[PDB]
Amino acid sequence: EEKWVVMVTAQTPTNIAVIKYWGKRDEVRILPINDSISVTLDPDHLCTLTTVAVSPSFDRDRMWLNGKEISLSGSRYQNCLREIRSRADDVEDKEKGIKIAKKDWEKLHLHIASHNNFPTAAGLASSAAGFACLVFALAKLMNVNEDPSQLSAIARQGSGSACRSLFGGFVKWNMGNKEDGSDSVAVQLVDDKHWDDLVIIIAVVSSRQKETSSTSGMRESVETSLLLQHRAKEVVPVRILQMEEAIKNRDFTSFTKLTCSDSNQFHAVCMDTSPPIFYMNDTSHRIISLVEKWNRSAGTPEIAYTFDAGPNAVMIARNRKVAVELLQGLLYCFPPKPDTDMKSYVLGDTSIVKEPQGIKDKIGSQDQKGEVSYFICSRPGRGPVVLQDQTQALLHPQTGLPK
Amino acid sequence: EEKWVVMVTAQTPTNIAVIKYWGKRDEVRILPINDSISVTLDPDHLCTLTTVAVSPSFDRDRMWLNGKEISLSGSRYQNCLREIRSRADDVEDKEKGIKIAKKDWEKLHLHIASHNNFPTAAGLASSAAGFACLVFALAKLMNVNEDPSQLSAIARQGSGSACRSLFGGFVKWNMGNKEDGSDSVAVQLVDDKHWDDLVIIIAVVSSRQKETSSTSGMRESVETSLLLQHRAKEVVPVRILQMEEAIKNRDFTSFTKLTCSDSNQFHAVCMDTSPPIFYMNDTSHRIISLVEKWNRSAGTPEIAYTFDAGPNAVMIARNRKVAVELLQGLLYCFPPKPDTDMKSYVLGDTSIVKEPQGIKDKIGSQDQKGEVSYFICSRPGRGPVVLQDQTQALLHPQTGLPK
Ligand SMILES: C[C@@](O)(CCOP(=O)(O)OP(=O)(O)O)CC(=O)O
Ligand SMILES: C[C@@](O)(CCOP(=O)(O)OP(=O)(O)O)CC(=O)O
Repeated sequence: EEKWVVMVTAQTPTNIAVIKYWGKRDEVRILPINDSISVTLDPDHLCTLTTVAVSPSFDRDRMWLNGKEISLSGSRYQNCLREIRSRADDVEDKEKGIKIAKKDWEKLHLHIASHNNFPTAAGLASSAAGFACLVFALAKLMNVNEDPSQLSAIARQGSGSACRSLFGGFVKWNMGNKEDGSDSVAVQLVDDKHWDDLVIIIAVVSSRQKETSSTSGMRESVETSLLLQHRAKEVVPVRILQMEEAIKNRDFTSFTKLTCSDSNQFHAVCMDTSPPIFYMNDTSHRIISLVEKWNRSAGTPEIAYTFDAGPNAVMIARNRKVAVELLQGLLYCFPPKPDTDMKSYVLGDTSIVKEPQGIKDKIGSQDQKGEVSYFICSRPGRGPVVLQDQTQALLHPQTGLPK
Repeated sequence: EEKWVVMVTAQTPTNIAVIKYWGKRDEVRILPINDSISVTLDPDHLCTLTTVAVSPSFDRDRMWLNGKEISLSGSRYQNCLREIRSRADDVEDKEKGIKIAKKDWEKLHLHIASHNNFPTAAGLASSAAGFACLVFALAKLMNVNEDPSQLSAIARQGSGSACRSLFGGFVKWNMGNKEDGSDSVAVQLVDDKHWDDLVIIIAVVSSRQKETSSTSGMRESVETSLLLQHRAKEVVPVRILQMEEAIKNRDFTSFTKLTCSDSNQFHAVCMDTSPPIFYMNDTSHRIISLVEKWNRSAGTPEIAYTFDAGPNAVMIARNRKVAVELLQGLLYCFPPKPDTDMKSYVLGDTSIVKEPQGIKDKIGSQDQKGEVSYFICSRPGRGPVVLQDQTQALLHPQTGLPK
């Protein structure tokens, strides 16, 4: 048998919902009970990088995540692979003498290696950027003839939030109304330049509490929370329309009202679940109080917050001057562990990190030390991209096994 | 002018809602948006003791709470005084030569002194037992001809939860539907003997966070929480009927499902408020996790929890053997501050306090020290009573001023 190896490497950003996805109506096709809207983040310290490879000499589909092999046996990987394979087409690399016929893909096995630049015990959705990257890279590999919105639908079957990482900027996942899920897809609302002033600051919060997974948790809520249905039918459709308008016109005050309140309502549904799900901790509450105080002592709002399925705070600053104030604010309230290199305790961006009483005004009181593990600054970012520089591939170009 | 002094002293227990009151439809008459149901606790370490006095020589209405004079100027005191005075009748103490004509009450001023046996910075509703006691004692003083249910309605105007402390046992506050509030009253569901097996354990949790008041908080929720209306119209009416049946038939499993879930849903509405209200802290969550684990590792439920407008946990044990296990459980997970007299760290009851691996089974892991300030054990209790023993009066029988 032949031993050529075709591979593709892609880099895919993560995203952060400002109007939240919580609860499915279909556990197999992954269709949600409401729309959601998110912001794609800049790749640095947040993206997932993935290399996919096909060879007639691979005996098995196999996958590696951050160095360790893992199972593709599960339904989420099995459904993406199946859907993308079924759309594979003729490929031909003439320089290398390789012709793959459409039918060949029914038997060619795949090797996938993937790397998450978010620290793994830090707590950010690895799944979102990850299934989006897999789908996007495989779609290049197999010459699938489909736009990002249709590819959205495949990524969605690996993880619901993954479908929103196929575009940059601000992205809407439409819940769709067809049974087959074909219209449950993401679409870009605006690109990453429309609102380039926003700066994002993630507080990765210390906690050893292991968090109920988003998939199980939201299933539990659909099954036991008597408030979720009312959220889904009567609250979120309206919030979707207001958030669209707020993004269109960069109304940061409307954007702040919506983001904070939809995050809080999502955590309210989690508390109304039986047994209750507690994703925020006392540090989380302390960050919200800081943000709400800071905004009251500045009249018009300067900072929004949102929280996913954990205590990590995501803060969104109206612009860079706010970001610089806030970052000194946050360092006062969340001083580090003793002997801590500030190069390690505040990742991202560079210019803002390199940069005071009038701030003590807006925050008030200092906290105990080390409630925060570290901060990450970022920005709205573009969508996924292919990497042509093979130095960045994670599979060996000849063995098809992890470097 | 004359200088006789007529006084009455009464002792009134506090109560604990298992189906929660949260939100008014009338801020003046204090009418709620849903029914509520509570359990009256045994008086020890929980009651409020009040002495009321009238004399022609008092120039002013005045009141003392735990030693300190306070203002009666506010609407809550002004509305109770006004309502009870308007129902005053002819009084006559023949031994002392005192005749009070109905009309005299329009001019006689009152002295009130009151004492809360809950520590004041501990965090229990002083208001509930307090306005109930005031109304109950004044109703005796002024010879009002009204049953506890009608007196309920007056206490309600001092504090909504106060109306439920006019009966022992399990008590329902009916939301009523008349504009004048006359049918918004409490009624006893069963007395304190019907379910005498229940043991109650209150964890008074350490926290310096000052809590948003119940009155302001629930106003904020009515104004900003989009889930509250659905709770009030569609969740609670059904829970009221199930909780009635569960109390009637001492179904502790149904009672546990309802109590935990209605407490959690109340805190969910608080989180859905803008700005959010956080009454539970990380200690609170740790107690819920202990209770949920303990119940799973015992099959049928043995312990219910509920939380009011603060982090204090109220636990309700199916019976005394459970209570004794749990209390050793709680001491393992919440060890005291160093050098702490266990006579001070666990109040109440006596027999159960005086009373182990097989329990390590049900709780798991130990916590840091001093997360709990102290525990209080109690039981379902009777309603308010008059004290005839003048040694217990808080006003001096001749000056009408605080001892
Ligand atoms: C709380 C959220 O982050 C939900 C994340 O859900 P997942 O995308 O992880 O769930 P599955 O579809 O089961 O894979 C809010 C959001 O991203 O919208
Ligand atoms: C959370 C609760 O304890 C509400 C207490 O409310 P208050 O009775 O204190 O409020 P006001 O009527 O304004 O005086 C739940 C309950 O007791 O039902």
